[PDB]
Amino acid sequence: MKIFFITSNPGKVREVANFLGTFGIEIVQLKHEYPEIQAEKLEDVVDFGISWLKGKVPEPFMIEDSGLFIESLKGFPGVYSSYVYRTIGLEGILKLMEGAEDRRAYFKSVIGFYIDGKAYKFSGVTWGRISNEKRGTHGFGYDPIFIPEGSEKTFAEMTIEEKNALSHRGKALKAFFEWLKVNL
Amino acid sequence: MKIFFITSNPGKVREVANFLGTFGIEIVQLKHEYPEIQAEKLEDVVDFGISWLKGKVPEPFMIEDSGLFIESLKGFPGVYSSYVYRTIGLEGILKLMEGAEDRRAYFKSVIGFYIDGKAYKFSGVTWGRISNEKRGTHGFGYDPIFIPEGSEKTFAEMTIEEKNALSHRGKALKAFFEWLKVNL
Ligand SMILES: [Mn+2]
Ligand SMILES: [Mn+2]
Repeated sequence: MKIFFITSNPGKVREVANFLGTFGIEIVQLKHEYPEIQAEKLEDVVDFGISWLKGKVPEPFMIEDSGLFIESLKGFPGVYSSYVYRTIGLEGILKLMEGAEDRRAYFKSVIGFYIDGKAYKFSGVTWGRISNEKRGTHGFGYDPIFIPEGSEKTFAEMTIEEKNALSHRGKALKAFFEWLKVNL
Repeated sequence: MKIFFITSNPGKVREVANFLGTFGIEIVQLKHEYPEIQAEKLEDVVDFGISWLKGKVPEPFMIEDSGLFIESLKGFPGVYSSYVYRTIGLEGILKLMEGAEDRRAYFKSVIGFYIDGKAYKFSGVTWGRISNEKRGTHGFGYDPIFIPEGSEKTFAEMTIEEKNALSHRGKALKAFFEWLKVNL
């Protein structure tokens, strides 16, 4: 089936099309701007985004929101991971964490799917630590400094397949797929 | 005249009621949640906020949005100053600016006013530098580490009167007042 993915993030599109492609699902990206509200949880951003988008883009469609929540920084940058990456970047994060006892953190992803007048959400979380130096060229954003608990490579040192297997977005996708299998 | 100020920030209410009180204008705070969109300019946040609020709160009303834009950090934290203050705080800023050549930065404030079916905006900007240590107990947020160009005190070391005289919010208020005098 064909699902329109409303996003302007090339990275997210690669990981998503790739994962869902495996199961014969066609993902077509469509850059259509929508408002992402300031909120404490990604879920609120997804809900509002889908509410605003319905009727303005082709169906069925999906959108995603994700972020890196760092414990020592009280969940920061979290929901505003994108903005923070663009302004202070990885350097900005590493500097904020120089001599940080615990570099524990988690990545969260929320997928909103709209179809037949109804919206559904799927999420996945993955903990890890912030490396001390960048590493890798794959992925995007904070992938170069995030080591998912259960390995020694950063998201950036993994292939799309290797990432979707441990990543937060990988779990949201698995969850979202399970749902599709049972409803469509 | 009576103007309802939709906000949950005690600080902003004090500076605003105080300034406008001087001219015989009654400011009544009303905590009513509204969506603040993620955007590059405060003006966009104000526009969307007023659009959503009209019809849900008493008129006439105003809302404000403001932020600290630090040059060395590419305008960060800017629009998300509130969130950043709550998570990494002043310490987080100072750490990001240790050994920063230029500590130049500016505070911006945007006031949205709705009345008779129409919305109007007023803004004010004020440059300065980020001090090396906190200072003062007045004000709120980043006031303890911001020294407005043209003095040696931080916003926190000033009284409400002294702040409204140099502050970014003080200018938005003057602008907003000039407008009132000419229209009402
Ligand atoms: Mn987002
Ligand atoms: Mn705001």
